Amino acid sequence: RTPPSLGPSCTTASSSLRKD
Amino acid sequence: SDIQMTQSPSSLSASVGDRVTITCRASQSVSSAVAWYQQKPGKAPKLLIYSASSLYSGVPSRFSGSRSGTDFTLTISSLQPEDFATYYCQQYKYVPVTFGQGTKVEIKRTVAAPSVFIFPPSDSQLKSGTASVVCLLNNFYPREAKVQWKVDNALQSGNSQESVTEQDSKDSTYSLSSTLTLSKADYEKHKVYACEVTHQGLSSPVTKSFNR
Amino acid sequence: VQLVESGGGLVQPGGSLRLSCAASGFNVYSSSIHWVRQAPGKGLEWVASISSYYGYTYYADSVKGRFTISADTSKNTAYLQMNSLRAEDTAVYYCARSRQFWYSGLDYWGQGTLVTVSSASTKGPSVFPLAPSSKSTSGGTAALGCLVKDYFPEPVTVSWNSGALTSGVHTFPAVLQSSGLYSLSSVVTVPSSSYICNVNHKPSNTKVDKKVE
Amino acid sequence: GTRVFKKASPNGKLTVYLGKRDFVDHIDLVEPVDGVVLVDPEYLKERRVYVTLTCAFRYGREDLDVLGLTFRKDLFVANVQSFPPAPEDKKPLTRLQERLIKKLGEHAYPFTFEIPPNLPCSVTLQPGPEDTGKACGVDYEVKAFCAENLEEKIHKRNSVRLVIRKVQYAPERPGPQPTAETTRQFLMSDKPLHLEASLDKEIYYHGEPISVNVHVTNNTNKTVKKIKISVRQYADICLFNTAQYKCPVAMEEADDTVAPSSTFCKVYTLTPFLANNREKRGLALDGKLKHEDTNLASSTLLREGEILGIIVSYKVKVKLVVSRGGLLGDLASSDVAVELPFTLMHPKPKPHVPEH
Repeated sequence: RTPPSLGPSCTTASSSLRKD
Repeated sequence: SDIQMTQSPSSLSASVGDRVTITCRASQSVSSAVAWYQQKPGKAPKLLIYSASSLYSGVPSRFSGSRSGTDFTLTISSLQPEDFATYYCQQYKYVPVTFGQGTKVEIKRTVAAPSVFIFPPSDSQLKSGTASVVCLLNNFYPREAKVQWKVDNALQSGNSQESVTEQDSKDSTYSLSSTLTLSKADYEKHKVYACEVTHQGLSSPVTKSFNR
Repeated sequence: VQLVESGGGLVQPGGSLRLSCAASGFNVYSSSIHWVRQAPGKGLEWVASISSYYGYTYYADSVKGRFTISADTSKNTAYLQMNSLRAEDTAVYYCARSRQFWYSGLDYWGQGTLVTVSSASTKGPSVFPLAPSSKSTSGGTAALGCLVKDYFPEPVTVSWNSGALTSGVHTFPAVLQSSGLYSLSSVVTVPSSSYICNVNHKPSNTKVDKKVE
Repeated sequence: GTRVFKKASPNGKLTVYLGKRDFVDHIDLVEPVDGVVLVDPEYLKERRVYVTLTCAFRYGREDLDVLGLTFRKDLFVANVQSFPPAPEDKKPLTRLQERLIKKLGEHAYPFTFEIPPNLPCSVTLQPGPEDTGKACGVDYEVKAFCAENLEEKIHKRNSVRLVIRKVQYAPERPGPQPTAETTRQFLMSDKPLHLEASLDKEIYYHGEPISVNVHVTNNTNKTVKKIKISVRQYADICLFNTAQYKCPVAMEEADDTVAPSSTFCKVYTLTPFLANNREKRGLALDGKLKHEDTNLASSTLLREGEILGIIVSYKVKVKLVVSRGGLLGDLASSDVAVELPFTLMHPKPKPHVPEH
């Protein structure tokens, strides 16, 4: 069917990487 | 709480053409929202690098910086005469934007010794009720330089000010004015006031005195 | 392409003062303005910000109930009402653009406005010279000097021999004293032949040109 | 180019990394969204992990009084299978995905999601202070989940979703300078009223003054009492049924009259900005990730070719309010108006703000 939603999950975070 | 930004080289001295860097840590993840500013005193600040790596426009390419988690570094490859000032790290992730306490770059030179003078207090100054006598360290390559005010083999009791100035442009050397200020009634009872210097260039302590 | 700062000055504590920041060179709507407070012998401290585009203002916690920040986007300036001023609250105050969209650091600033707050009258400086002596000469040259004592508002510029000597002139930073007044030494080196120092206290209009011997 | 964005499922069984959050739609080439999902094998079950990319439409329903309620009806979805590599979808990962396996090993499987053109950009409608729920408009999201198969259930803990915004920017070269002339001669006097308007440039960045040069050539008996200047956001909304609207976002009513039979030339400058438009619940904003204060909606750039979604655009209107009476009384409108279209968007940043 067609779905509902509520208010604001998880926190979005950042990691690093290889400097290639 | 608030975010603490600390630049770990409180002071630094170096030479033209070095890869020198400044480091600055944040209290918690500032997520690479950090700027770096330069500022020669009196004149206004100028912006160098934003978001820790993006160099601002009109800014020389020898500048850059680096994020390693909480620790932010400012890199400068082959420095020039233009690049001599105090340097500031800002965060702007959280609303209370903060600044480092201030990394001042010195200039490395031959360790020139401070030519230490002294001055008996003015006749017009003693006409007010208090007296001041200026010891004038002059033109020295050790910024770290100390002055021990003494009067009759006994030191100062916090009754003395100090005032270092900026390093000159082409002369490249410092200067200092430590001023011992005491009342007229306290100036004429003690016998011999004297100024003793422990700069790096001169080895033995250098003392100069006056009794008029 | 410039910000200019006005309205700084000396106010009795508890009082208030209102600073203007005349912008130009950009669009107040796509920029957003800040006030950074920087003590003389201390670091940098942001106090207030205003996005006219989004309309919000933000304050540094230590000035919530006493500082107001505003913007008259018609005349393209912005104002900082500083009410109920304390002793911590004295510094030089800078204006500063940012991008009112995607904050990329405080790019353009203006030279500042001095804000002084203490419970001390405005005091004209006492000027005393530092006469050359036998312990003022070393290596051919000598050390003439001036001592500026007990003046309360914003420090002073000193020109030697009416602005003649531009080399070996050493005008120090000023010193704050226990009495709560400013004091400042400024000296010059000249050769042992034969120099009058001239200080003009702006926020008192007191003229002084002493002579060293 | 050394910072990635991760988001893990609450139970940690699914962590999703991404290179960027905003994925630029040059009308020709749409940047692709590429990333890996790191399956903690400790917390693994033998149920395929898929990753899906949804372009949808968050609306709050009008009859249902309940607050915070949003319905998401999707428009474009893509289902990339990345549970085994066993199917024949052998695809050359990017230099982003190459570095990420180097970081996390062959427990981070890649998805290479491709965004077509002729599909809308991420655009949020401004919520009233009434509304407290998710942001309504068009928004893209990628969610990664676990289930035995696609027609199966999806537990909220066995899933994690992150919302990305597809953006656009002001092109390199500008369009022509916009200019228009609309000219009504009236019934009683044959000599005409001729309205001329121009704008200093076709491309303004957000928060920039638009200056409108107006040239009036009145040759009528009629007296132009007022001049109305409106910068006015046009919004085309395509869904199961189509609904448009023209809202204003920065205007001024100037009481410059123009006499009968007089030339008039004056330039009027006006900036749009969201502050004076907060009340306009439902006005078109740019895309919001969660809740931030997005600016006024950027124009939506179109190619040569009922195009889907929500299409913002701008035109500055110039109405002249004309004296009535004399013959038809107050029965026939006499106004003369002119609309100058222009594109209002952002510059290409060669892009988040102090948050807390």
